[PDB]
Amino acid sequence: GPVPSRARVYTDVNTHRPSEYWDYESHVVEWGNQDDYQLVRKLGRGKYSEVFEAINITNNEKVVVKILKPVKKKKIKREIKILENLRGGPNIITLADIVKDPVSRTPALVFEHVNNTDFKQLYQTLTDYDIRFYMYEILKALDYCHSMGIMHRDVKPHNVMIDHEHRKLRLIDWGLAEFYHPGQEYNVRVASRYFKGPELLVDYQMYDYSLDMWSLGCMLASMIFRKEPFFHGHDNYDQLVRIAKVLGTEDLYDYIDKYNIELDPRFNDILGRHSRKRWERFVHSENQHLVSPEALDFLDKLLRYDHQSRLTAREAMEHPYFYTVV
Amino acid sequence: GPVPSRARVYTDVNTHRPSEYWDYESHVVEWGNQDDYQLVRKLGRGKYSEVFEAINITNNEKVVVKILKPVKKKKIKREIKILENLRGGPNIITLADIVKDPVSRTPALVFEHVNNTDFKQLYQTLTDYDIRFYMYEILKALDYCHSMGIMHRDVKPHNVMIDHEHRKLRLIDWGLAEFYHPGQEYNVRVASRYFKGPELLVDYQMYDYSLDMWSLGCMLASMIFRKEPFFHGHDNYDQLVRIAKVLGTEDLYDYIDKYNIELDPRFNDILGRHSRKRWERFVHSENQHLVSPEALDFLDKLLRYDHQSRLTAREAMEHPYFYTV
Ligand SMILES: CCc1ccccc1-c1ccc(CNCCc2nc3cccc(C)c3[nH]2)cc1Cl
Ligand SMILES: CCc1ccccc1-c1ccc(CNCCc2nc3cccc(C)c3[nH]2)cc1Cl
Repeated sequence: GPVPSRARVYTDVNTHRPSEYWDYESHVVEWGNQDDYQLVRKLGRGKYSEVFEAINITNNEKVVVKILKPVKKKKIKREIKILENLRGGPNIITLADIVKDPVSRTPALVFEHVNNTDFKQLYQTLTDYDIRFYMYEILKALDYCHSMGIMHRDVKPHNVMIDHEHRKLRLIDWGLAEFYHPGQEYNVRVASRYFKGPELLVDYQMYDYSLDMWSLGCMLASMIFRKEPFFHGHDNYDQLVRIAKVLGTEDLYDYIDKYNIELDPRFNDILGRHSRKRWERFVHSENQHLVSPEALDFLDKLLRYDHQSRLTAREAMEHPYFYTVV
Repeated sequence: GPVPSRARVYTDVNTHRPSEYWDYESHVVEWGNQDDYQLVRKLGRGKYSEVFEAINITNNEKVVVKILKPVKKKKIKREIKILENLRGGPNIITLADIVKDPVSRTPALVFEHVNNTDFKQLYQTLTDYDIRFYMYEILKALDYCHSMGIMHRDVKPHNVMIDHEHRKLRLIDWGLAEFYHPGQEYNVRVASRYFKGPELLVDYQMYDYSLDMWSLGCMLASMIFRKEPFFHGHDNYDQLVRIAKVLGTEDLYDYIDKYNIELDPRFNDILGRHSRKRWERFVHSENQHLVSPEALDFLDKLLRYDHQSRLTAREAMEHPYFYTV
């Protein structure tokens, strides 16, 4: 069978905590009355949910309301427990209330309001500094949640809300997040296709916080290279082929051999043979103003097949790419 | 109604600053992970907090962890905003971190560590110069926080930490501190009984930074006269009577008339009639080595009913009592 693996950081943080912290199945959720909130408008379609801007009628303050499609109660309890655990952490969306509408009884989560800037227009205005600044803000959220024994497992631009005017960033949608327990075998059907780490694609279940660092590397590459998404798979098997066209097939075999991973036969006719590309090959006139030796070195240290070799969020924060940020 | 009043110094310092500075209710607090700190032992206890000795495991440095009993979230936000605004100011306790334990989720504040010398231990070995030196250190903290538009509102010896060996002083516990806005009516249920200014006791809500100068006067009187506390009230109403036994009832009526203050009927049977006492009376063989004409003149200029008449922290720093520091 496969060789076991464990996180290089925060390995035993849940092991040394009482069961109340990580046993979400035994958590008692107190559902308040949603009558204190009036829905204003739809903001997005969540992930088995719908996100709204709303007004808290008791104080005239705007809030965000996430209405959950009750597909699995265990998953709702998980997201609530994680949100309660991380409540108030740096750059984490703040859970303010848990409510149900009296007639519908639909589970709803109430959050701190975020005034989302439309980035599809300011994507061209972004500077090298802005990318370094916001990448550091995401790293503060990840080092915090990882320290709290939680893996986000769905890091992607859609789950990062930015209020550019106030330079405020929040990591949202903790619906796929899980508690990290060393040696635990997790479901690989997590994250979004373009952001899935190689561990998920080769069905290596004993992954950790490092999965979020791969996803972060995908985001960085798409931003500095203005190539969205960076690895454009058309299905989960093709996704590994898109990564192999950049990282090469030699290092992929080294990875699968290191962990004694059995490669699915579906890869047989599609994987091929690919050279390891230089990161400099992706620089062009439209993106050269966001690229630097520091940025390419940092990206190279995140986008590694081997989940154990990737920088942790704390190591990433010490990289020279961030020497110019506060 | 009562006659309005405003501070003689730093009146408009908050008016000329954006709302982000003084609007603590809109401040976003980032609660870090307390796992970076290991609690060693309990140091001190407060009315709504507990102070523990701790170690920061990431750098092996001792810190102080103040664990807050979450009675009111608005008050926690206020103390944090004020500590962030004054962070690094002279003789102000330094907020190092804001954390919560993963399982308890109890708000905790992380401060610099102070090797506190006991208040009763140094008491007998204190010189006239030591009192002048440390009073000047408190004044640096007050003139600074007042300049930053903040009233401490709980000045007392328990909130002053001193490392005598290193001649280091810190003004602590900003849990009752508030932002000064000219014309604002504040809650009078602040400070500790013995240190409450007359304005609080007569329910005059439009007070300012001068409240801290009354409290400082109470501290200096207890030190130079070796009489702890100086105004020993047994309740908030009796506290005004104890001040009246020293300052006299004539000047108390002049004060309440000047500001058109309605005196609570609870004062009717207890206030009585009292002469204005001379400060020289409180001098005795056990305290004469810490008393001087300069000290009495300075004290007389702090312990005044009229909050507008008391010396400001800046004026106090220019007093002849400090010419030797
Ligand atoms: C300069 C930041 C950056 C650096 C590097 C790579 C990507 C990005 C980046 C680029 C754009 C965004 C903004 N994404 C918004 C996501 C989002 N809007 C919503 C509106 C309504 C509802 C939801 C769920 C929403 N969800 C976030 C990020 Cl983190
Ligand atoms: C009469 C006050 C006075 C007038 C003039 C000059 C100095 C002082 C003075 C001011 C402060 C102290 C020392 N107070 C210690 C306070 C204190 N320790 C703590 C230890 C643990 C926890 C807490 C909250 C603590 N809180 C002693 C003195 Cl002598």
